[PDB]
Amino acid sequence: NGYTYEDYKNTAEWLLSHTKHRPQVAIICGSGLGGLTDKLTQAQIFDYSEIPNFPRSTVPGHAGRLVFGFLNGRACVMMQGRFHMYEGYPLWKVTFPVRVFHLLGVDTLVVTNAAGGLNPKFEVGDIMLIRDHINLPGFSGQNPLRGPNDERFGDRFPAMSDAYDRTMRQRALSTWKQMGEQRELQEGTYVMVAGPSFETVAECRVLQKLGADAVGMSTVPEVIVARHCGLRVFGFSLITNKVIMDYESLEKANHEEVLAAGKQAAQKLEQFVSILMASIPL
Amino acid sequence: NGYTYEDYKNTAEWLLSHTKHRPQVAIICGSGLGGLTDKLTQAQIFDYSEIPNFPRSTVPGHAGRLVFGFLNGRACVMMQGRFHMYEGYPLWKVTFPVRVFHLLGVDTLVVTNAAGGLNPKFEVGDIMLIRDHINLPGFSGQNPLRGPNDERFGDRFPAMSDAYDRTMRQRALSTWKQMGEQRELQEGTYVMVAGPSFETVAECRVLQKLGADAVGMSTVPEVIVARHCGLRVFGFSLITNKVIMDYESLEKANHEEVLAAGKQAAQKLEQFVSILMASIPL
Amino acid sequence: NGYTYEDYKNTAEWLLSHTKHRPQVAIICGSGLGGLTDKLTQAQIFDYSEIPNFPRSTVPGHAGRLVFGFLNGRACVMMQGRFHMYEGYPLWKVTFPVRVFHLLGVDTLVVTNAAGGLNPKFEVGDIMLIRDHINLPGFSGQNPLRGPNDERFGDRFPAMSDAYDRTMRQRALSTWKQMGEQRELQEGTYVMVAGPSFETVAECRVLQKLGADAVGMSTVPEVIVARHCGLRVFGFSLITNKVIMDYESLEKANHEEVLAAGKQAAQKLEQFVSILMASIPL
Ligand SMILES: O=c1[nH]cnc2c(C[N@@H+]3C[C@H](CO)[C@@H](O)C3)c[nH]c12
Ligand SMILES: O=c1[nH]cnc2c(C[N@@H+]3C[C@H](CO)[C@@H](O)C3)c[nH]c12
Ligand SMILES: O=c1[nH]cnc2c(C[N@@H+]3C[C@H](CO)[C@@H](O)C3)c[nH]c12
Repeated sequence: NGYTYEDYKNTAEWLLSHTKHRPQVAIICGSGLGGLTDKLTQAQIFDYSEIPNFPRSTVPGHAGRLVFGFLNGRACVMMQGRFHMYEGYPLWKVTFPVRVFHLLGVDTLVVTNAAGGLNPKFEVGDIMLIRDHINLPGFSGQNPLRGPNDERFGDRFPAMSDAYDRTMRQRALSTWKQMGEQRELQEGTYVMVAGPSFETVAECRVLQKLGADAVGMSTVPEVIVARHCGLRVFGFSLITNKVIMDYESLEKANHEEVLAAGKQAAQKLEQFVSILMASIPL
Repeated sequence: NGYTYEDYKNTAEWLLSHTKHRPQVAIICGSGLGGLTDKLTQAQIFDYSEIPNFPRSTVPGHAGRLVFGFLNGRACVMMQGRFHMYEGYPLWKVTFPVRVFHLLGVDTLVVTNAAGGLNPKFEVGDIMLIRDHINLPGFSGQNPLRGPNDERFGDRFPAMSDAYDRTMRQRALSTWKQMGEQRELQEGTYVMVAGPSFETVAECRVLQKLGADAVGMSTVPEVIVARHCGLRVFGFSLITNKVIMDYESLEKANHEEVLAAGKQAAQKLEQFVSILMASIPL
Repeated sequence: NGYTYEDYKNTAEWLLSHTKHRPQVAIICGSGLGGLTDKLTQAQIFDYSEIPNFPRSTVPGHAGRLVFGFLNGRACVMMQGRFHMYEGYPLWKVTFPVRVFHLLGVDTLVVTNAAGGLNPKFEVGDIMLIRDHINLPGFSGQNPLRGPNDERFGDRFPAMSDAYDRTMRQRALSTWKQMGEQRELQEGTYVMVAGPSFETVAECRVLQKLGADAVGMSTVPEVIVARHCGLRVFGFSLITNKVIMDYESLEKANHEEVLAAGKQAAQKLEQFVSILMASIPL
């Protein structure tokens, strides 16, 4: 890890003194879910590039910013654009924001992402609540906590079986009932793979066999660091596509489709997250 | 990745100006399959050591060369000796040749390798056509595309479900029928593991459960980079041994046997590849 | 690998000339199993910090020492405190001791560790004999042998199917019978995961499906290097806890419990190892 405790502190103190905003809930917007930033009131923007020690974006779209403000009663801080392992960032960089959020006073982390559907019941447009995750990179050594542990953040061996807040998931099923939607709020296990290339058929079959319902290349690391911090964690995935499971199919997974699905099912998530804010304690 | 686009370009331009040969098909010879180089006509050799930016071989046999020429009508370029992750090379080095081939004008990549049999039907000597692969290293982060993506080569999120050319596999089943062989042309999923040590029984059982038919420690990376390039991909494995699946057995997997199997079933592959060249378009 | 053959040699020669002790059996004490060092007679201690080229401990407890001496007839060398991948050490550092032991004249390696139970029959306190292992980090590239192979230590492609000495496991079942214990000596497959965070429910389910009986974040690397050396290998795990397999449970895996289980079932292992020494040849 190239960051010392002081680096986290310095980044927090800098932000704290550059905004009157004191966020309680940190929200990490997934792919095509950055619209959430529009609903924040008294929205103050910060380009990642101007924040000390922040991993400087590469060239996806060169748009990486932190937006503080209020979302339906809650003082938030939103990450529009997240860092992925496939871009070359080590996990201690990818999850650097999470630790900053913690020293800023945040106690809740909401993570969202786009994902391929492994569970055959899922349909494009669906919203899967994350009850658990399978951290494939972590089994091999790619765990954001690798390296010496700093007592100030958490313990050497944090548990993850209770990573996704039971309460918040129940309250989300409610908020969705109040939404009065045709499709029900899906729920399942999110498996993380590094990517960036998409899975082959044999691979989708493996991920299915392992018991995963959705697959993506992010989130798990932020969640582990969050939990290591003491943060309350709640999150969901937007099934942007059904991963190919047979060799007869003549369709391929593509960034085009994923962005399109994020485009249409857009505002639906935005409502759900905004309304969900009320369900979050303080 | 320690290579810039220019490095690939410089290596291509260098080769291009050191040979009148303009290959269309790149062939990566697996272990004990390097004999294929003998059939090339007007064969021009290049030691890896003399090619700019090429990963310099270590000490397997210190023999690593690029052979240009013609193989049954097709202008080829053969890699006799390939780079493996277990030797310490990062994947961006292992797959460096593939990108060079592309800038040289190659549009087809034929990859061959030796492998352990996971599918109990397979027998030593068998030839498994690769219909799909399971990229275990990739799930964890060891994917040759990790790091910033260069638009000039391909897209950020290339698909792999269609990685192994459907057409070429069918035409291979034909060419094998014309071969009039006792044993049929096997076909299945190749699982890549880093090695270098051989699998334990519990591990073979895992690889079996995942649905893999053959296991090796190469290929998948070259295939991913190839596909990322736009290359047509076709390849096969020579089952050099049946991986141990029970604890009663008193036999161990060894490099001795693998080389021996490659030695006898040698020329059989050489015919198949040479004849297969005619099946490859232009 | 940052170590040259000479570094191993220099460390061996240094130890050899700083102790009259010439160990035959190397013992790696797992978590809360370091008590084994108490039974050594004519016990000579060496802090890792004073041994040339030894990975210098971080801050777990700052206690990392090598203890030479005799354990029930056998000239031993015990590692009290082992190096783990999750601390940031690359595997060539983690397993550095093993190669030193070999050049010191050791021909047997006994490895012990604490582990979570995956097999539902296992109970806290149980002692699982290791018949085989699943090396998840290794499939991805995290194998201690990665990098050039030094002929002087072993071969490029060592086998692991016969890694855990058949004979010694049988003799251990005997020694346990002579122990006259209520519970029988368990036996099974140890799966290694990098950690440091504990598994989630979905993950435990995966490890179960793969056929693992116990899970930990060590051992496999030392075993692979040992086997690569020619060392006889025998080892066991102390089931310090039953990993959570259902979402209804309200208990979490914690370092507290693991240490406690190691605390009570302590001396039981110490007897077993001490008595087992007699079963080890020479
Ligand atoms: O089929 C899939 N496999 C793996 N990840 C995704 C995702 C998630 N994100 C979306 C994004 C690519 O379009 C990349 O960062 C991965 C959507 N569909 C799939
Ligand atoms: O049983 C096996 N397990 C994993 N790989 C192989 C291979 C493939 N190559 C062959 C070569 C070792 O002999 C090394 O580079 C791996 C053949 N048999 C097996
Ligand atoms: O449930 C478990 N999962 C993974 N490893 C362990 C272990 C083994 N060691 C014990 C130690 C943590 O308490 C750390 O180095 C891992 C005990 N229980 C479990």
